[PDB]
Amino acid sequence: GDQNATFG
Amino acid sequence: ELQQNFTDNNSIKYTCILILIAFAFSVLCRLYWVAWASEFYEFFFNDQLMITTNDGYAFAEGARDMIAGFHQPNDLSYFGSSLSTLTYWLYSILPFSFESIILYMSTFFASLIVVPIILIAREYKLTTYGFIAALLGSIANSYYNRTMSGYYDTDMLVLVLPMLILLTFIRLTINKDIFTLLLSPIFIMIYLWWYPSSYSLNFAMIGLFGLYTLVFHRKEKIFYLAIALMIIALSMLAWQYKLALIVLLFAIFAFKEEKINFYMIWALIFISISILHLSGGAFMYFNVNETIMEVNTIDPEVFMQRISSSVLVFILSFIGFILLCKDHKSMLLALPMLALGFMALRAGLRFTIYAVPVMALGFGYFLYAFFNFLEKKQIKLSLRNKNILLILIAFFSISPALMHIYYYKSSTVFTSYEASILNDLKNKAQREDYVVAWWDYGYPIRYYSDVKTLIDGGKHLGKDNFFSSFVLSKEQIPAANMARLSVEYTEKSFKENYPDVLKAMVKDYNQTSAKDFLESLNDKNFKFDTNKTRDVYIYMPYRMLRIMPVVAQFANTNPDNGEQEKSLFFSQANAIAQDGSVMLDNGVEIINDFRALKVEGASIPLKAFVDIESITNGKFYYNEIDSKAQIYLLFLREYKSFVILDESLYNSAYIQMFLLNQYDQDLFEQVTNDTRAKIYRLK
Ligand SMILES: [Mg+2]
Ligand SMILES: [Mg+2]
Repeated sequence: GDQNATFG
Repeated sequence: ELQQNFTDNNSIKYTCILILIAFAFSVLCRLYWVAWASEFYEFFFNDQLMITTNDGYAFAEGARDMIAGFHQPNDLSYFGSSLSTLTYWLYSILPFSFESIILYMSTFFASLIVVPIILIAREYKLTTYGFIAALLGSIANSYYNRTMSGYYDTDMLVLVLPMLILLTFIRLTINKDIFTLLLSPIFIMIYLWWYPSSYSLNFAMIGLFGLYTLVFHRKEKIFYLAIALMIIALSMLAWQYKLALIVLLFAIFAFKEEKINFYMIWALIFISISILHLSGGAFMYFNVNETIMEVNTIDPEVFMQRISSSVLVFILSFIGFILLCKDHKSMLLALPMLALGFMALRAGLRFTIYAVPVMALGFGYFLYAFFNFLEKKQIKLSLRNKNILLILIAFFSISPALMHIYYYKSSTVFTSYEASILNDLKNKAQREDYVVAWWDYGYPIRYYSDVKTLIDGGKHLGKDNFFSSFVLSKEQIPAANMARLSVEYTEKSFKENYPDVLKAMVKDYNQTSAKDFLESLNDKNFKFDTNKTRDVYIYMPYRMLRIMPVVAQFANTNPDNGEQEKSLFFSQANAIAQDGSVMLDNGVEIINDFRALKVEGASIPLKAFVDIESITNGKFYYNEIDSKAQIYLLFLREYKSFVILDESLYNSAYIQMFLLNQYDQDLFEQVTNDTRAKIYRLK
């Protein structure tokens, strides 16, 4: 959740 | 041991033993996840656990480059960054390996907050309650999460610094001692150094501090001096003018006894705010904002949780904060940081953090508060009992955050396998070579390969994501064309300063629109008016599967008109049950011998079913069903995982070149091949 990533 | 009075003790020694315990504890806790992730091999590289947030490799990279001596031209490295700088100091000061520093830095630095917590508490003659507010505040969900032993991102002092600034404010309010004048404009500077964005937050805290000086202090001297020095610390003036101007404006005030009248101070204020002023104080693409994990929303349940790890405790803390305020006024000076946390609810998940430390002092106060009702509503309570009661109230309210930490077991940004694939990629590729991948990956790709990337977790607007989206989700050939043109034109943006790169390409290929340009990267025989400057790759790892929909959306969004081109039906899930009715997580079933799906009551014909048994080798069995349908079912036997595509995702360069291992050999070369990821290169 807390990460500068893509979803979803 | 237990019959002593701890409440009324506010001594140097005591305060520092409680700071020691609090801090040591806050570190022991960050440190279970290490006790857990070491017995797992997939989590190690260079003989040490790896980083836990994509963001981190941004700095890592940068710092590594700082350690070298230089970063390359026009590759987007964070050489000189706050965090990078500090890592590269502590690195050349310490006998520990980059990876282990990078690793535990978060753990160390973010445990410092435990300091201003109990210090401010102590200003209010409530140290021991501060100790508690800080045990809690150093563990609360949001905080832990953005500060694990793994989290090598700017977040490790994001709450330590303004929380220092605020104790500064308060100590000024109460003791009015001059050392504050040196500290707040120093802290305010460091904060501003080591996080460019704390700008607004600082502005705000200063505004407050001023309106507050006007109310509770419209007469006191030191105060306007302070507003002015803080305000000077805010603006953009070579560090030297700041340090200097501050120090002079300091000594003059300490040793000139009292002799300075309001008008000249209001001129310092006006002047300084003038410093502020002198400094500063059609083509449409899909939006990267309904896409970022870190900034997803919340059910107020988790809002509360995230902020305090327990709704009941949140309701206790809010109250404790209210009383604390309308019992002290200075605590009012925390409001901005409260508000930021709350801004979370409409702004983002990653903001709750801001409201932890404050809402912790609140909680602390409430205990004091409460233990008053007793002593003051006449309630003989001995010291053994009061202390047992405190210790239990405390362990009780903290344990939820403990639990959360136990249950909170991240993996790494990447696994060994992926890292080492990329490292291997380093020794094959040139430092100026571009790698096309998705933006989630760009940082790691870069730290591990020293290559250049098209888009990273920093450079990731719809406009920038468009290319990497396209190369990965459109058909093989045109993909292979983007790669080339997007990398070349991205390297040209660096001199000719294209405000819109795509538009650049367009105006540079005499095409009237953008669908005429893009429906034109199809024909394998493609004119090339723009030269080849470096070799281009494409990284296609298994991990990017769950995201294929989300990634495709961006190129699906026609740069000419915002509109989404196709339908996009996609989904990856696992098996749970079989009779031959197979249930899938998402509520989709597989029925009558792998021919039709029950997708919310709707039975659907499978245009086919592909059965992939060797991703590495290309070995699959294409089963043909209903020649006149649109939905493909895939099974990856090596990952026991099911996939569900539509024709165009079935034909996207990724599903084609990774899952099925088929690629036009006069366009690409399969540089790397692993069940975990592939890498191709343009010829
Ligand atoms: Mg971040
Ligand atoms: Mg580089």
